[PDB]
Amino acid sequence: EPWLKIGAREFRSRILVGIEQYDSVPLVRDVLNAAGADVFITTVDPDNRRSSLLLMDLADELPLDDFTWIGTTSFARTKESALRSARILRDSLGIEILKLDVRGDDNTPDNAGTVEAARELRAEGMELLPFILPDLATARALEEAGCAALRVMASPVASGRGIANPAAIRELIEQIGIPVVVEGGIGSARHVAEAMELGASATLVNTALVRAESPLLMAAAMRQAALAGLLSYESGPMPEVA
Amino acid sequence: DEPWLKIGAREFRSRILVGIEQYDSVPLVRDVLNAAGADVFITTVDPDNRRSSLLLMDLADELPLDDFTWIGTTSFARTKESALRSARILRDSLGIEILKLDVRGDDNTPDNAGTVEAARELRAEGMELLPFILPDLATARALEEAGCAALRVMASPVASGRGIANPAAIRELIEQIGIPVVVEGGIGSARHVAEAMELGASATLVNTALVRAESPLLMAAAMRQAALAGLLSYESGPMPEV
Ligand SMILES: [Ca+2]
Ligand SMILES: [Ca+2]
Ligand SMILES: [Ca+2]
Ligand SMILES: [Ca+2]
Ligand SMILES: [Ca+2]
Ligand SMILES: [Ca+2]
Repeated sequence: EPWLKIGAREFRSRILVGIEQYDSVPLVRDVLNAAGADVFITTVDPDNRRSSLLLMDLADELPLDDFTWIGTTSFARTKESALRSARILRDSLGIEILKLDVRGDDNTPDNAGTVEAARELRAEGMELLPFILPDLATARALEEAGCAALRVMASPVASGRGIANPAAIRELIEQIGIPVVVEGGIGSARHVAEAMELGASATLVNTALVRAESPLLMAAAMRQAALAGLLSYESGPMPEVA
Repeated sequence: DEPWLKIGAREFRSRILVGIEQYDSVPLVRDVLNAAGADVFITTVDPDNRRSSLLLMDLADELPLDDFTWIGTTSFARTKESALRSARILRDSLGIEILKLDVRGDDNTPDNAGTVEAARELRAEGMELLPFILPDLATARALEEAGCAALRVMASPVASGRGIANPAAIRELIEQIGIPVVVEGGIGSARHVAEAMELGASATLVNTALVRAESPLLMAAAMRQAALAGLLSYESGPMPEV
């Protein structure tokens, strides 16, 4: 069963791979295959209009119709950067679904700037997946604005620390009706299993896969842990686990 | 599917051991051993005891017990003396030489010094031992020197579902010890199993987490998957934690 549907596009894979830093077509093919992924992410730097790999750049390598193509605003240090990136993605590439990011000084999401940016892009009809620090009011505001799903920070980007406040994430997931994706600081498979045991619908990983000694093994490990965590969650664990 | 332990001709491959010895429901044992993907049968069979003989015969036409390595246990014994006597009877009555060795204080915690004494005495008679200890390096080293096959190491209190109380201590112990380590005690859900494997554990022994889950079958299945994901993740060389 899909855990998210946007238009005709169905999200099934429980692992999302941040590929926007990749430059190698065969590596992107392999990591996405090993993760069992069904989403392809493309970014754009608004200041020079350089893009990351397009979905079509893997036409020879992947069954493109099995991949939902979405954009991301990963160079945004401000609300204005993000909108500019978002509009380039829509107009030039025809991307309607956006992995929305607005990052503060220390590469942590700016919750206020993200909400503001999200409201402006919703007015234009873009389907959104914003990234936030786990704050209940910020999350409810984004759900009310019509965001398809939220991405909530586990720990800082590239830290591999896993899930810093599981209680806060579980609470948020319990009260928000739309799917939650756990993201940021995921280091290994156990962190993925943990996220699913909190009720997360999926996990997004990036650094874990670039910095593992064997990226494709870690990707396959994470795919498997997501299933394990999901089965664990469905099994109704003994109460003192929660 | 590499064996992580071999004793004589008997190979241990499954990464989940199920501590079934207190279960008296045949359906439960069957379903849990099947769904966990277990290959070790921890047995209390007593061939002139009517009750245990009937339970075994009941189980034997629903599970292929020939696919399992059979191992005895001393977990029902409360003193060291009783554990030694259980083990000798087990060998003489059944011809089983592999032993889940448990010597506990009245607080249901392994008694390290008593376990070591019992281990040396049973090793002098050529028994093959899997003792349970609190994570202590000197104890672990004495047990390796005595020639124990594998070490079961306590993660947290029995039946507590608290997971791994001190991961650093268990990781260090695994680094220093040349025999396989099985993490055991207080395992609550699939994420704890994944965690154990990422510390370098060769396997995990679970009991209460299955018995007390709303669906024991799903949790057993989830744990099989988590053990395999955790292994692959360990073998992939995860990024270090910042
Ligand atoms: Ca790059
Ligand atoms: Ca590039
Ligand atoms: Ca929810
Ligand atoms: Ca008897
Ligand atoms: Ca039967
Ligand atoms: Ca050895």
